[PDB]
Amino acid sequence: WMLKLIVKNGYVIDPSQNLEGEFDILVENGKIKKIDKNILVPEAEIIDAKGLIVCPGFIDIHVHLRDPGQTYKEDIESGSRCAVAGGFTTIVCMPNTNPPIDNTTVVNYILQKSKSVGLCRVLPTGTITKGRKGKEIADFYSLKEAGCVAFTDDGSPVMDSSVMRKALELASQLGVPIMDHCEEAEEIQIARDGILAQRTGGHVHIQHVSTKLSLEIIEFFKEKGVKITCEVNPNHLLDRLALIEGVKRGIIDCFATDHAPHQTFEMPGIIGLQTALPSALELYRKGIISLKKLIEMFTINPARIIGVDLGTLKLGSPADITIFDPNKEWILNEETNLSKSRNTPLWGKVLKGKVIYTIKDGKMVYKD
Ligand SMILES: [Zn+2]
Repeated sequence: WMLKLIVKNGYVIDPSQNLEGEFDILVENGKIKKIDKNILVPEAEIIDAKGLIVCPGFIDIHVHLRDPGQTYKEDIESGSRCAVAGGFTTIVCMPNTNPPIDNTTVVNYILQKSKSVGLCRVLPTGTITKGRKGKEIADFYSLKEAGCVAFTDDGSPVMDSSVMRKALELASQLGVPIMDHCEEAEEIQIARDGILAQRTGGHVHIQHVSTKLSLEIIEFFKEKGVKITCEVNPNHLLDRLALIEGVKRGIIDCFATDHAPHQTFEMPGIIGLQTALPSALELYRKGIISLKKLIEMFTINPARIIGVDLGTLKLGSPADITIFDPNKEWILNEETNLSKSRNTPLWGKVLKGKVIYTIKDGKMVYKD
């Protein structure tokens, strides 16, 4: 027990604050006390981050932890392990559990398991409808009391478009976002949500986008000031061409893995938490985005979507810090796979860029 951590000698990047440079970080009592050149204080753990990139803990707003219900595919513990090894200090879990996250009991189980694992923050989402069934609007006042940070029906989508409408109405008084899509229909669903979003004032977040029209559609509503955001999974990216384009223009707000543990295979998609970064770094290596923007899409933008004050290194914030070497080579296989599943096309490829430390509330929760 010392209360004090110094991360010396790394390149700090904090897009939230426009901060970039060779700084040291003083961490004190869970929280960030100082950023400055050349720091030394008695009574502190030093971490030599020379050569490495130091930035806010990544946040991922789209993960399937499969818990309860399908914990052979994955569960809160192995999911949290994946997460911290991939530089994530907060993951948002989706409600297509069994039983589904539609009552406080399940919320409360998920928070409890979470505190016991100890590794990263898990924030619950609630379903939009009771039992995700499609008919009745769920109890938002109480699920948000209990700790839910978004509502979604993940893998049934509200076709009944006046349900979706009530969802956005209530979402907007409670100040939480509605998430949609997963599994010309895509474009029509996105335009419906945008239209419905502007009328209601509610924030809609689009979870899958696959075509140039959809991006243009979202981009249209965004310039009209509609509160509509979207994500792309960076393991996807290797018109798939226009997705790369929309990351460029800044139309896609954040990366989110849509970590999707499967045991049989033969939409369904793929595990992702441990490979997101080397993935996203490929775009940086081919010059599609800078390092600032790539960190932006893992930190502050996702933070802003689910409205939590994370993803910064503001003096005060919780010391949620990721430290990575963008140049280190490693291979996802049995040796290094921390997921209970195995389902990603990246298995056995050489990936480039590995997280070296993950710090949450000032405690080390992962070390290489
Ligand atoms: Zn999903």
